[PDB]
This record gives sequence, C-alpha cells and structure tokens, in this order.
Amino acid sequence: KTLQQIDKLICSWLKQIDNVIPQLIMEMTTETKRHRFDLVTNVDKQIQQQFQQFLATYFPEHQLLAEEKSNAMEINHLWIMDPIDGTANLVKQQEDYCIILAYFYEGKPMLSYVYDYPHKKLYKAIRGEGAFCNGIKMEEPPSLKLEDAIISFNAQVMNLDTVQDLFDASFSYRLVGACGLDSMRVAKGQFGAHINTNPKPWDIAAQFLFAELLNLKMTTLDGKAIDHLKGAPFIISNKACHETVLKILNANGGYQKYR
Amino acid sequence: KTLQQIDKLICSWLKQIDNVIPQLIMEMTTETKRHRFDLVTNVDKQIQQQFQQFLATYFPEHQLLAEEKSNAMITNEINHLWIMDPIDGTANLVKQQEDYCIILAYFYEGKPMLSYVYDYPHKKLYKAIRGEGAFCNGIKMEEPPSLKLEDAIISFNAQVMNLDTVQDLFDASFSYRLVGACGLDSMRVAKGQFGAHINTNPKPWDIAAQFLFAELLNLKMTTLDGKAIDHLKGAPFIISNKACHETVLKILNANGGYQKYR
Ligand SMILES: [Mg+2]
Ligand SMILES: [Mg+2]
Ligand SMILES: [Mg+2]
Ligand SMILES: [Mg+2]
Ligand SMILES: [Mg+2]
Repeated sequence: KTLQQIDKLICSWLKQIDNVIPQLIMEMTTETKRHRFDLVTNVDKQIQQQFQQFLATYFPEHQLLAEEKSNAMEINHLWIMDPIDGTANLVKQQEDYCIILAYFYEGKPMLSYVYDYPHKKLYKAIRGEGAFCNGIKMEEPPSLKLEDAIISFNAQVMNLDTVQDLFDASFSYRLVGACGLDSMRVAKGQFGAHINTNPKPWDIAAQFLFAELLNLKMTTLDGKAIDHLKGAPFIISNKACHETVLKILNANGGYQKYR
Repeated sequence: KTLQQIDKLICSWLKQIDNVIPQLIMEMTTETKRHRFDLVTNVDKQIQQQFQQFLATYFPEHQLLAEEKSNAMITNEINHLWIMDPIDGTANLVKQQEDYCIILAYFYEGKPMLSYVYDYPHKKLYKAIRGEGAFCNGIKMEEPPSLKLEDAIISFNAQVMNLDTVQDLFDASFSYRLVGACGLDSMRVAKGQFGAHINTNPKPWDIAAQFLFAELLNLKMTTLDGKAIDHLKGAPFIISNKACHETVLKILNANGGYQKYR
C-alpha cells in the first residue's frame, strides 16, 4: 500500500537534490526555447533527468510527463513534473522558483510536492494525511471575499479593461512569478486567488490535491474541471472569492487581449 | 561615536525585535487612516514607540521623523535625524504575514550615514554603513551587473498609473513582478534581481534608507524627472540599475506622462 513510504522516498530524494543544486548553479548555463523570454538551464534539465533516473531505479512501471522532455503518453502510475517552475526568476533573481511534483494513480491525485528551494520550504500533499509545510499540517484557510483578498495573475497577457476590473474588485494585486508559489500563497491563505490563463499540465499538477484537501476551488476559467493530462486556462481560489473572479473574467466579452 | 558603535547598537535593537514581533502578531489589531485601505496595526505602533524610547534612552539629542506620529518639528536644520517606517508593507503584513519590513535611516547634517531595511519575515537584515559598505546579514553586497530594461524585471504599482504607460513598461521590460513593500522591492533592485522599482508617491520614510544603498552600490535614485530627492519630503521616485534608468524615465514621461489623466 502506503503512499506514506513512497513519500519518505520522495522526501529523501529532495534532501539529495538540496545538495546537488548549488553545484548546478555553480556551472549554470542558460538557453532560450521558442523566444527570448522562454528560458531553460542545466538546473531545469538535470533535476528532471535525475528524477527520470530515480523513477527508473525504484519505480520502472511509473511514467513521467515533464516540461523538458517530449511526451506521448490511459496510464496507471503517472508522475507530472515541472523541474524548475519559475525559470525566469531563477535566472534573473536566483529566488522565487520551485520544483513541482505530483503523483497520479489511475487519474487520481495521490501525492503532490511544491518545493520552495530558495526558502527551504517544502509544501507537500498526501491523500489520507493532509497538506504540510515542512512537517506542520496546513489547515483550510479562512474565507476571503475578493474585496478583502490580494490576487495574483499575469497582467501582461490580458486586456487592460479586465485587468482594471480585477484591480477595482480586489484588496490589492501582487505577483511572485511562479505558478507553484503563487498557488501556494492561495493555499496558505495569503492570496485569495491565483490565475494562469495558459498553463501547461506541470505548471498546475500538484495543485489538485492541495486544493482538494484544503477546500479550495481549482477550475477552468469556465468553472469546469481541468484535465490533469493537458493544461487549461485555470484558477486556484479561496472558496469565498471564486465565483466572483470568474464572473469578472468572463464579463464584457472576456479576458483575452484585444479587443 | 564611530558609526560602528552606533550600528552595533541598532543591529542589536533590530535583532531583539524578533522576540517581540511574534507576540504582537498573535494579538494583531487594525485601524484605518486616510481611508478604509490605509491600514495601521498594533505592530506598526509598538515598533515605533519602542524605537523612539530606544532613541531617548541612547541618543537623547537625535530626532525621529516617522510614519505613525506627527512630524511638525524639524526643519532643514537638524543635526541628527533618524527616519523610520516602522512597518513598511503593512497591507502585506496584515494579509500575508510576509513581504513587509522595517526601514530606518540615520542622517548627520543632511548626509546619510546609516541605513537599515530589515526583511523580518525571512530574517534578512540589510544594512549600509558609510565607510564600510552595504551588507545582507553581514554578507557584503557589491554593485550589481548592468541591466538593460529589456533584460530586466521591473516592479511598480500598476493601479495608480494610466494603463497605457503601464503597458509601455511591460512591453519594454523583461517581465513584471511585485513584492508590495517599497523597501523590499528597492532591495531587489539593490541586489540586482530587479532592474528598477517605481513609487509615484512615497513619503520620506518609504525611501529613507535607500539613498545610501544607492550611493554605495552605484544605483540611480531620482525623482521621475531625473533630479535629486530631498529626504525630508517625498517625491515621485525611481531607484534603478544604471543601464535602465534613463529608459524607464523616458517611458514614464512620454505621451503626457504616467498619471491616470494626462
Ligand atoms: Mg520553461
Ligand atoms: Mg519549468
Ligand atoms: Mg502606512
Ligand atoms: Mg509603514
Ligand atoms: Mg511604507
């Protein structure tokens, strides 16, 4: 059975990773992918590869869907990985990036991991036990109406009218700049909601479980329910401000650029 | 008294407020000021009170210009001046318990001699001592690498500018992030992690420390017109890497400027 043992294994792999990264930084190399803002490093690739390796060693039946490798891909043990979510923050700030890891058994979220390596905070989620930040149990956050909550989203990728209407309806706006971590601030009850209008499946894979066990909302921007295997325009939200955010997003002909 | 003796006293009084803040947080109470979003807490108040008490107890003749008390005294002619934002980022403190800081700057006859931005939630004390340099927990900071704007993240408040100039800043910049406390957003510029941070209406206490960080680490710190800033008064302000400063100002001042109405 237990997830609990697989979790001990995963957590001991993270301890391993913690000692590997300073080396990977030491010889850091930087490339761009499709455009000058789409960055990859040796850090991103080596973490992925090392889990690909871990998985082969201890879990050869298990498959891996992940950002820095091709995928293809009805699957029984699936891991989803963003080896460095927030690569732009790694490169420019050496701060505010994370590892995102999530395990799915017959489509159902079983374990989930967001590792804030720079602050040495490991958020984890385990079906049957709960969500934890470095061992302390995380509890359902207090209700947050939109009008009292801080929100996070990319303003660059939306028309300014609906950016305005979000500004007007919320307490304030902030942005960390990594899905995993803005999402975690919603979990921790510090942001009311996080939006990403075009995530990949690895950008959001761990959030399903956190959301389930901490009583958050996680949907498409049409309220629907997200296929973990493909992305979708998504939101993670306090329960008390979810409907309101989506309503504003879909108003006046939608959030899309131009207009 | 040797600044190193004064600094020893301050770092130490900042260090001890660690023991105090947790309990003040667990009894957090909140009042409003200019309007319902202009927040102040038991935390802001007690840290200021406890500093003023410290200053009376240790440098009787010095003076405190600070956020949560009136500053009618002054004016240009005071020898020993401290300026303090007891909690900068009060909104963040209330909502997140993270990304707030304490600002202090000592000025001897107008000239900044010591500066402190204490990032309490991650326990990172930033300090700058004239003659010594700038430090983060005693790890020494040096001038950052040149950052052109299109290679740089910027930080600013997108809600108080007209959405065209906002768009223009996005467009010309690598990306946008916001921490939401001036002192911390400023420090990211100081560390070279952001190319620049803008605040279009700071008070003296939101920017008091940064003068010296900027001088010692070769940053540009100016009004949104390029001129010197008078530390007794606010101005619309920027603090920047040297390579992106002119460009950010050009963008701000174009097509009637950065105000909602141009
Ligand atoms: Mg990438
Ligand atoms: Mg990634
Ligand atoms: Mg205030
Ligand atoms: Mg303040
Ligand atoms: Mg302030």
